[PDB]
Formats: sequence, C-alpha cells, structure tokens
Amino acid sequence: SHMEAVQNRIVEAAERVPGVRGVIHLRARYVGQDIWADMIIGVDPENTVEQAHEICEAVQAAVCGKIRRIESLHVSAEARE
Amino acid sequence: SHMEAVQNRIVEAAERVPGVRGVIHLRARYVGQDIWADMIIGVDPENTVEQAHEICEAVQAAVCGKIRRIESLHVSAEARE
Ligand code: NI
Ligand code: NI
Repeated sequence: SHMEAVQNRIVEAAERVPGVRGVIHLRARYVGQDIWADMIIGVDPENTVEQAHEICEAVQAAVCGKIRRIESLHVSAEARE
Repeated sequence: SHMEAVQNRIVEAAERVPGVRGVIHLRARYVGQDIWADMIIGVDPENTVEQAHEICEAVQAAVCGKIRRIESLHVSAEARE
C-alpha cells in the first residue's frame, strides 16, 4: 500500500503528458528499494508511429523525473478512442 | 533518507506556486506514517498581508495535494528580496 501510492503517482504523472489518452496498463515492482515498471499508454489512432514513440519517451522522462525511485520504466502505446 | 525524498517533494511543490520566492524553512517529522510539517515561504515585501495569506493557503493545498502522507502542514510567510 506504499506501492499503491507509488502507482498513483505514476499514473498521475503519465496522464499529464500531452498526447496520453489514459494509462491502459501499469505493472510496478520493487527490486530492492528501486522500482521497475512496465506501462502502456493510450494514444490517438491517428498519431503517427513516430509521434506515439515521442509521447512514450515524454512519458518516460515525466514519470522518472517525478518519481525518483524508478530505475527502469518501459512505456508502449496502443490506439485508444 | 526516505524523509529527504519527502522534503524534496515538499520544497519542489511549494516552489511551483505563484508568489513563492523560495522555501525559507521546512521542518518535517513523522508522526507514525503521517507527516507533520512547518514551513516558511519567501514573498514579495510589497505583497499585501492578505496576498501573503493567500499564497500560504495555496502552498498548503498544492503541497498536501501532491504529498498524500502529510496530515498537518503550517505555512507562514516572510519578506524576501
Ligand atoms: Ni527516437
Ligand atoms: Ni483567509
């Protein structure tokens, strides 16, 4: 439930990035005191693959800048209406 | 040093509020799993007392909204150049 607080922070930080149409999936786990996390964001189907990659990379920087314990974060994108 | 992370978050959140001219002082302590904290912000000497009170109250809401473990936060203001 310290983990719930962290997950909340991840979702919230991802959701503030331009182009994010929700957090579709988030798995977070501790590896010692560090967090490793895997997430899928929604994106406009009409974005280019390159734009979706940009948004992912912006999510990664936004989330890692906010949540200093994260030491690995993978972000993928899926079309969401 | 989990406390350092929390203090950092408090300062950072206070500093993003309009009218804050730094965090002059921050004392934070755990009361169980909750944080109680006392802070002093800088404010423009030419602000009114009422504006300084507004900024304090905005700091309180900004910090408490960001840092869910805080259950008591006092914010005061001092002139800062
Ligand atoms: Ni690239
Ligand atoms: Ni008032």
